[PDB]
Amino acid sequence: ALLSFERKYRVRGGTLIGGDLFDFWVGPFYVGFFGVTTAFFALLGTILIFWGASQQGTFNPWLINIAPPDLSYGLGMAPLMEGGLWQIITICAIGAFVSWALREVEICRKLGMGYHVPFAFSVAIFAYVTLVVFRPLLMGAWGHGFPYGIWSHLDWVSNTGYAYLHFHYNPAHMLAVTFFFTTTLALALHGALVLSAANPPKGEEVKGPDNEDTFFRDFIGYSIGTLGIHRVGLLLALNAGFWSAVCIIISGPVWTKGWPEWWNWWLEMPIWP
Amino acid sequence: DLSFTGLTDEQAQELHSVYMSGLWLFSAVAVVAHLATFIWRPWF
Amino acid sequence: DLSFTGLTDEQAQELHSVYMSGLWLFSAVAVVAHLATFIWRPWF
Amino acid sequence: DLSFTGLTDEQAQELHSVYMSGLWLFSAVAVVAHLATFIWRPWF
Amino acid sequence: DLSFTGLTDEQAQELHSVYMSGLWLFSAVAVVAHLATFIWRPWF
Amino acid sequence: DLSFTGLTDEQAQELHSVYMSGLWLFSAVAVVAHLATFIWRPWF
Amino acid sequence: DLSFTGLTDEQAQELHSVYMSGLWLFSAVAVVAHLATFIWRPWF
Amino acid sequence: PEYQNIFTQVQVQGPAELGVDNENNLTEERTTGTGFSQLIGWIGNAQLGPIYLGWFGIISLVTGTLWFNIVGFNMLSQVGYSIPEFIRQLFWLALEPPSPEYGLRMPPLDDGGWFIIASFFLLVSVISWWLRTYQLAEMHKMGKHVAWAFAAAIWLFLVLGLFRPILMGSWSEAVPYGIFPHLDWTTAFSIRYGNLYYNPFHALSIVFLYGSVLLFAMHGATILAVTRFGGDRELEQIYDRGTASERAGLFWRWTMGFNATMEGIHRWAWWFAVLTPITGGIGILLTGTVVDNWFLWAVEHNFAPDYTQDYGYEAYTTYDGFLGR
Amino acid sequence: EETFFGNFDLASLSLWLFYGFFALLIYYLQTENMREGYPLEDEDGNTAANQGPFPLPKEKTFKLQHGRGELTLPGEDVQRRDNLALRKTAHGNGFPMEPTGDPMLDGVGPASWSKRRDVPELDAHGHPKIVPMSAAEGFGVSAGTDPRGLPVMAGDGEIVGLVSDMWIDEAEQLVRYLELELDPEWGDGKRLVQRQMVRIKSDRVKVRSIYGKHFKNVPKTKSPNQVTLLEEDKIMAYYAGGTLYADESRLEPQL
Amino acid sequence: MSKFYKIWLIFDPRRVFVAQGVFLFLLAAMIHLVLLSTEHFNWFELAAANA
Amino acid sequence: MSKFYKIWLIFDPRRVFVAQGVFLFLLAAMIHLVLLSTEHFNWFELAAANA
Amino acid sequence: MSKFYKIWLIFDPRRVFVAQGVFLFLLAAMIHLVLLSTEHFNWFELAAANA
Amino acid sequence: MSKFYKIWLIFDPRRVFVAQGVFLFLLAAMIHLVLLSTEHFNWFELAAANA
Amino acid sequence: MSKFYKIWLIFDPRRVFVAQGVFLFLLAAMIHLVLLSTEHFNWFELAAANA
Ligand code: BCL
Ligand code: BCL
Ligand SMILES: CC[C@H]1c2cc3[nH]c4c(c3C)C(=O)[C@H](C(=O)OC)c4c3nc(cc4[nH]c(cc(n2)[C@@H]1C)c(C(C)=O)c4C)[C@@H](C)[C@@H]3CCC(=O)OC/C=C(\C)CCC[C@H](C)CCC[C@H](C)CCCC(C)C
Ligand SMILES: CC[C@H]1c2cc3[nH]c4c(c3C)C(=O)[C@H](C(=O)OC)c4c3nc(cc4[nH]c(cc(n2)[C@@H]1C)c(C(C)=O)c4C)[C@@H](C)[C@@H]3CCC(=O)OC/C=C(\C)CCC[C@H](C)CCC[C@H](C)CCCC(C)C
Ligand SMILES: COC(C)(C)C(=O)C/C=C(\C)CC/C=C(\C)CC/C=C(\C)CCCC/C(C)=C/CCC(C)CC/C=C(\C)CCC=C(C)C
Ligand SMILES: COC(C)(C)C(=O)C/C=C(\C)CC/C=C(\C)CC/C=C(\C)CCCC/C(C)=C/CCC(C)CC/C=C(\C)CCC=C(C)C
Ligand SMILES: COC(C)(C)C(=O)C/C=C(\C)CC/C=C(\C)CC/C=C(\C)CCCC/C(C)=C/CCC(C)CC/C=C(\C)CCC=C(C)C
Ligand SMILES: COC(C)(C)C(=O)C/C=C(\C)CC/C=C(\C)CC/C=C(\C)CCCC/C(C)=C/CCC(C)CC/C=C(\C)CCC=C(C)C
Ligand SMILES: COC(C)(C)C(=O)C/C=C(\C)CC/C=C(\C)CC/C=C(\C)CCCC/C(C)=C/CCC(C)CC/C=C(\C)CCC=C(C)C
Ligand SMILES: COC(C)(C)C(=O)C/C=C(\C)CC/C=C(\C)CC/C=C(\C)CCCC/C(C)=C/CCC(C)CC/C=C(\C)CCC=C(C)C
Ligand SMILES: COC(C)(C)C(=O)C/C=C(\C)CC/C=C(\C)CC/C=C(\C)CCCC/C(C)=C/CC[C@H](C)CC/C=C(\C)CCC=C(C)C
Ligand SMILES: COC(C)(C)C(=O)C/C=C(\C)CC/C=C(\C)CC/C=C(\C)CCCC/C(C)=C\CCC(C)CC/C=C(\C)CCC=C(C)C
Ligand SMILES: [Fe+3]
Repeated sequence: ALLSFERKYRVRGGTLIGGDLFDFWVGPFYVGFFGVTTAFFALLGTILIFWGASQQGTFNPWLINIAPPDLSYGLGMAPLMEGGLWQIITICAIGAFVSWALREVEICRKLGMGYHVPFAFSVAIFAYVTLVVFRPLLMGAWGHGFPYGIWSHLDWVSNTGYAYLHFHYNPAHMLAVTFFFTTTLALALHGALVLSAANPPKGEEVKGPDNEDTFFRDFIGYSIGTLGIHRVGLLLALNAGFWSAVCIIISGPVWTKGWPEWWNWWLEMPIWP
Repeated sequence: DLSFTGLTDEQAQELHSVYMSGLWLFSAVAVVAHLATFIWRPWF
Repeated sequence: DLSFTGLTDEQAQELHSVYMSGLWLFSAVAVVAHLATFIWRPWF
Repeated sequence: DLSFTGLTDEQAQELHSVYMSGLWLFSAVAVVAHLATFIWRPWF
Repeated sequence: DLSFTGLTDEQAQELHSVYMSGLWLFSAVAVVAHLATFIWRPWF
Repeated sequence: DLSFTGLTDEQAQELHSVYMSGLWLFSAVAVVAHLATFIWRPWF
Repeated sequence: DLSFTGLTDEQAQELHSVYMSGLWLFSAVAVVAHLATFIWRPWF
Repeated sequence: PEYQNIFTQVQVQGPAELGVDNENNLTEERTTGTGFSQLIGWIGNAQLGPIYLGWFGIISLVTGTLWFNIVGFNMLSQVGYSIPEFIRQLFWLALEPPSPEYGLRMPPLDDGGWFIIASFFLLVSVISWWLRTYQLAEMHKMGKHVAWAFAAAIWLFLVLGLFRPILMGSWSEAVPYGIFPHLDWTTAFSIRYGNLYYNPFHALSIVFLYGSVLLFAMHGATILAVTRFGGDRELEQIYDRGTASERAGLFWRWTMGFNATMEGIHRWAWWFAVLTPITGGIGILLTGTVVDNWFLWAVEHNFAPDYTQDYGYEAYTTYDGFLGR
Repeated sequence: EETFFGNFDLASLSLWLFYGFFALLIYYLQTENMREGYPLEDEDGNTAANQGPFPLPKEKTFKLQHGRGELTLPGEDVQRRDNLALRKTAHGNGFPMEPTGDPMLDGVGPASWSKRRDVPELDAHGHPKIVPMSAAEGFGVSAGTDPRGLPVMAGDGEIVGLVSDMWIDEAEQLVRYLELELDPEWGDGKRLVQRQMVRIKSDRVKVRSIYGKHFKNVPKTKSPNQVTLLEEDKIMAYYAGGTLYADESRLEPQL
Repeated sequence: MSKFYKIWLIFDPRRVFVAQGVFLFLLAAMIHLVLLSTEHFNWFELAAANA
Repeated sequence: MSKFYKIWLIFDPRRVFVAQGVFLFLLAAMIHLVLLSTEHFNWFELAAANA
Repeated sequence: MSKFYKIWLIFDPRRVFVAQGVFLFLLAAMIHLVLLSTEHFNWFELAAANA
Repeated sequence: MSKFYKIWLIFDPRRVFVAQGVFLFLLAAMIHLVLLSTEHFNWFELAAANA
Repeated sequence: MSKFYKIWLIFDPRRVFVAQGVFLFLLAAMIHLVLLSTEHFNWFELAAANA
């Protein structure tokens, strides 16, 4: 089933690899080389998770937990029932995420658009890879990654935060939190302004961009425009992701003491009496 | 005759012959390698 | 006659014949492998 | 005559015959498997 | 007459008759299963 | 007359008749079930 | 005349006359409920 | 490569836009005077000003300035009026809520009176600002979506500072006014009542915050990628559909199996953002008044994980082995 | 605090109420997004037998400015194209379509346009929104590099003409289009390019999407002072179709 | 008194009915639960500690 | 009471039927669950103890 | 009861059939799982104990 | 019933076949995995113990 | 059973073949990996211990 305007866009071509060996649709979904790889990796990972759950002893979604190996194994391969399953599932997840991004690139190419969406997804992929690959590699053990469980991956965050004592004193954490809050506020304001323009009180005509510009200059004295708001939102979200990755990567391999101690450079500058 | 790729029957036969030849050569090399490895360090 | 794909009766019969020829060979190979594995290490 | 899918009465009968044959074959295989398993390890 | 879906009366009558046949067969199988279960392990 | 849904009086009367029949059947089954339960384990 | 809903005086009269019967019946059921509850377990 | 439309290639400047008007006569209260900034013109509009001056805006400005000055002068007096030491310890100072022994009574100025006065002024300022944002939309003949989304954040603000201390019966339950001192309050609040992770409404709030950031990333990238078809003019695309909207919908339909409209994406965005403070406030209001230990609650409701291995370093290594001796 | 039954306290009741509310909200949000493009069809143009899990919404009405009337949605697809030069490559569903003639000239594929109104977009005063710079009072270049007079470079590396003017958006103070004057060897008349497909350098302007021989077939405007919505859709679709149809190597797999 | 029919000239009959249906169900549920919370009027536990 | 059929001149039956079905099933499930949290009316435990 | 067939003049059969198909399987799975959570009606543990 | 063949006048066979294949495979995998979570019916562990 | 060839009048082989190819390799990898996580059937460890 197609939308009323969809048929004229479903043309052949625009693939990075494969040609027309995989150039078709299944329902609404587009299939390609990277669709095939995505299906393989995602299905294998999910089935392996459920096999590990059956061998653990519980099928409760809240209670399933698949964990990385002990620190004494270093960077080698562990027995499959003591941490190897986590490593295999990690490999599957990385493959699946990269395949998803490349499939998005192929769809963008076929539709004649820019490649902003795959680029934006790459930052989330980068944060995940920093969490599970780069930090354990620098720290020297695969056992530093977080476990795969709905409620057990919060205990990891808690214990990792309290291992540097007071984690709110991390400056990069401060920057990331600020970016998150500002992104949410901007999204609320943008949605509200567009809806208010398009949906006036009953019996009234609709409004235009001049009206929106006037509301915000009256409200706060400045208006960013209908093109600047999208740039600003994208930049804020990407900065949030990037600084989250930086804040986690500096906690283990670069700083070892508690985070309040870091501000001693400010507290003891020579310029003070 | 049914064809989605535009090839004919004769062309498909001729291509399949060479493809089978390559497959058999690959398999023979792999068999020799597996025999040597088993002699060196046997599983099973 | 009902045909969502555009094929005729004879084309479907030919395709099914070749497909089942492939299926039976796959199954025979798997049966031989399973018998050898059971002789090596039984699971019943 | 009511038809959402565009099929006809005779086409639906012809399709249903083959569908039911496949269902019965699947069920027969499942019954034999369940009987072998019950003889191996009873659950009642 | 009033009809939100587009069917007539005869089509609705036929559809409901077949639906009722299916419901009765389902219920009969469920009843047999419940009776066997009660004989095996009685509640109440 | 007043109508927000687009029906006429006769259609509403017929619909209400069928709805009341369904409601009474549901209520009768529930009453029999409640009587059996009270005999099995009385409350009050 | 003032009418913020668009209905006429007679329509409102009939609607209220129908609504009051349902209100009275709902109240009547509640009296029989509260009369049996008191006998079972008084609260005064 | 192709132009990516992040910074404008060339800028143009004309007469300043003073704004639209109607019978409500908005021009009467507007300031005269505008400026142009070429540095911010690379990313958005360059014009600065003018602004609207009403009663609500002036009241809000005065009360907020008073709150700021009260906090600042208390912090300055707490250090001996020494300016270099005031600068040295700026991030560590605060104006502190009253002691628990005073209940809801008025405390002395030394032990929370100034805190109460500052809180009253801040509350007046915020409510006046909300009134101004409502009145402007009423006078522009537009919808009231901005006011309703500001009211959703004001709900969590009020729950944190007013409603919960009244329900618990003590003004000592509020938040201190300081930078490092309010991050100390956050951590201590989490520790005092078990683990705030196991509060299901905190988890729902996190769900909605993560989702709103994800949605803004998606929407910004998508609109920037169809700008070559004039996609940034969203209102005209709502009134008269074009190929930008069709391509934007078909991308996500072919990606994940369903899509939105040009007008319907903003409804999704509006709800995901507003649902964050609402669930957060519901979660905060239930803590201490209903539930006192969230981990024990999770144990009772059977969603706390269980661990089999042992605790302590001597089950994994040796003190000499760690030191390398 | 006490429990009504078992472990049921106020928190559990609040949680279940939120679950119900969220289900209703999800239904509402999904339904509000089905006002364009429904009902669904198959690849032959007929109504599909499957229509989904969610029923269609009720109708809403807009009131447009400058006396354009009303818009009620959902309704009939008034932006639909009539004769498409496309062909099917399979007897069933789920396979691509193949262009019949020239996809760039026929407006199919990534070269597709939608049938918008044949009138210009207006500002709050009721005037055309996009105007050539030669007829805008008090406007001028304030930063960046002025592109007027610089030569234009094609995607294959050919010089086709010079930039003669810019068309700006007066209400939002932004440049929308670049106007070119074609050399006699590469066509006649003037053409427009959207600002989002060009790169302005110190000595030239570069357009990479289409080649030198494609510049004479760019759709033209009817008037030298304004452009309608249809014309804009047709012009921008033409420029975007070249990212796939300008060269045979842009369509075949890259590997 | 007998002029109470005029209420339907101000309020729309549909939404008032919906609101009364919801409010009445919630009221009945709350009253049944508040009675269950006590000890003299709990019928499950009274039936348990009777036989 | 003879004029109760006019409710279908106000409410659309298509929405009413769906709402009623959801409400009836949820109510029945909730009552059955409440019965299973007691000790005098839990038929599974009653069967276990009886044997 | 003889006019119950008119429900198909109100509800679309395709959506109803899909919804019922999902509902019946979910209900059956829930009931089997509820049985497995008891001590008296768990047939795997019974099979283990009887052997 | 001899009129059951009319289900194909309402549902498209192409979509029903795909849904049935997915459902059947997932159900089989679920059952096979439920068996392996017990001690009495885990055939790998029984094989290990019998040696 | 003799009319099973008519499935190719419903489904195009081009989609079916890729679906089957993905499914079979997924199954093989899953089964080999499941065997490799036991003690009795892990052939790599059996070879090491036997020496
Ligand atoms: C004691 C606990 C410490 C603490 C410990 C930590 C630690 C430790 C960490 C942070 C991290 C974060 N902290 Mg902190 N933090 C604390 C208190 C707070 C508070 C607060 C008090 O209000 C806030 C607002 C935050 C918030 C934050 C963010 C700045 C950051 C979250 C990462 C992120 O969003 O990356 C988002 C990116 C991702 C990882 C998402 C990846 C997505 C992938 C690519 C896609 C998956 C697809 C999926 C499988 C598909 C499924 C759907 C299909 C249908 C199947 N912290 C306390 C004080 N904080 C985390 C961080 O920054 O790590 C990077 C972190 O590790
Ligand atoms: C050790 C720390 C505890 C913890 C303690 C808390 C506490 C305590 C709280 C949060 C709360 C929140 N937590 Mg938590 N939280 C922890 C760890 C985390 C982690 C993580 C580890 O990844 C994350 C991502 C979060 C995330 C969150 C947010 C989802 C949520 C805040 C809601 C919001 O919208 O804020 C946005 C903030 C606001 C809208 C506040 C109101 C702002 C008003 C409108 C400002 C008015 C204007 C001003 C006065 C004038 C300025 C003047 C100008 C110059 C003009 N928490 C750990 C477990 N969390 C809050 C919540 O809701 O909990 C349920 C909360 O109270
Ligand atoms: C993040 C959103 C917050 C916000 C921010 C904000 N306020 C702003 C701006 C912004 C982004 C301006 O651009 C505008 C301004 O001119 O800032 C310098 C302004 C402003 N709106 C204000 C009021 C105001 N808005 C408020 C609200 C808010 N606006 C939000 C809380 C509040 C509060 C917190 O209650 C107040 C008090 C002042 C802060 C300032 C006053 C501007 C004005 O009166 O008219 C417009 C400007 C002119 C008179 C002409 C230029 C002179 C400028 C005041 C200085 C800069 C000129 C310089 C040549 C350019 C340098 C670049 C600038 C960006 C700094
Ligand atoms: C949906 C929830 C999200 C949200 C929404 C939200 N916030 C909002 C709104 C909305 C919809 C507004 O409409 C409103 C607004 O004005 O936005 C521009 C606002 C707002 N959200 C704000 C803050 C804020 N929101 C936050 C969070 C959030 N806001 C959530 C993520 C947070 C945090 C902690 O995350 C903060 C800190 C303000 C910027 C603004 C409310 C402004 C207000 O109420 O001001 C009252 C006035 C005063 C107290 C006067 C202060 C006096 C100053 C000392 C000087 C004068 C002001 C001057 C301009 C500043 C100094 C400038 C220097 C250059 C001198
Ligand atoms: C142990 O457990 C784990 C999971 C770890 C595993 O390891 C599991 C592993 C598996 C389950 C593995 C499964 C592996 C397979 C199914 C492998 C299959 C491999 C093949 C079918 C290989 C085929 C190779 C064929 C080749 C090489 C053919 C031809 C090569 C040529 C060079 C021929 C050239 C042809 C020409 C020139 C034709 C030109 C003709 C004209 C007319 C132009
Ligand atoms: C034990 O518990 C766990 C969960 C761990 C399990 O392991 C559970 C496992 C299962 C539940 C497993 C279930 C497995 C199945 C249902 C498997 C089914 C397998 C098949 C149906 C396999 C079919 C294979 C068919 C093949 C190979 C057919 C043909 C192959 C060909 C190469 C034929 C090629 C045909 C041509 C060229 C036709 C061309 C003809 C023309 C005329 C053009
Ligand atoms: C104990 O406490 C707890 C909570 C744990 C519980 O377990 C509580 C449980 C409940 C309260 C459960 C309640 C359960 C129900 C109310 C269940 C109701 C079930 C039904 C009404 C089922 C009906 C099924 C009907 C069927 C299958 C009928 C027919 C199907 C077909 C006929 C298929 C064929 C259709 C065709 C051919 C269409 C014909 C088309 C034409 C054009 C003629
Ligand atoms: C804990 O204990 C405490 C005391 C704290 C409490 O719990 C406090 C409780 C209270 C304070 C409770 C208060 C309760 C009330 C005030 C209750 C009031 C109830 C009513 C007014 C009920 C009215 C019901 C009316 C009904 C049922 C009428 C009609 C129903 C119909 C279905 C029929 C209507 C049909 C129509 C109109 C057809 C339309 C006709 C046309 C011609 C179009
Ligand atoms: C949605 O909006 C609109 C406008 C449509 C409405 O408002 C709609 C409203 C409705 C559709 C409302 C519907 C309401 C009902 C269906 C209500 C039904 C109420 C009952 C059936 C109540 C029954 C109550 C019974 C009680 C309380 C019984 C108590 C019994 C005892 C305490 C036992 C005491 C023992 C005795 C009497 C011994 C008996 C001995 C004998 C010899 C007989
Ligand atoms: C003890 O305390 C606690 C809180 C624990 C409780 O448990 C409290 C419980 C309550 C407060 C419970 C309250 C319960 C109610 C008020 C229940 C009310 C129930 C009903 C009103 C039920 C109505 C059922 C009606 C039915 C089943 C009707 C069926 C109709 C049909 C099948 C016919 C359909 C109609 C057609 C086809 C129209 C014909 C079509 C044409 C086109 C002519
Ligand atoms: C124990 O508790 C738990 C929860 C753990 C459980 O395990 C609970 C489990 C359940 C509740 C399970 C319930 C399971 C079911 C209800 C299963 C039902 C299964 C079926 C009805 C399966 C039917 C399969 C039918 C098939 C495969 C039939 C035929 C297929 C074909 C014939 C293919 C060929 C088709 C052709 C050629 C048609 C073309 C014809 C033309 C004329 C063109
Ligand atoms: C002296 O030097 C000068 C003059 C330059 C200064 O003025 C310098 C000033 C400073 C350096 C100031 C610095 C100020 C800060 C760092 C302030 C930080 C403030 C916060 C982080 C504040 C958080 C506040 C509130 C929070 C977290 C939540 C909720 C609060 C409220 C709802 C408050 C509302 C209170 C009410 C309603 C109680 C009122 C009581 C009544 C009885 C009406
Ligand atoms: Fe937008």
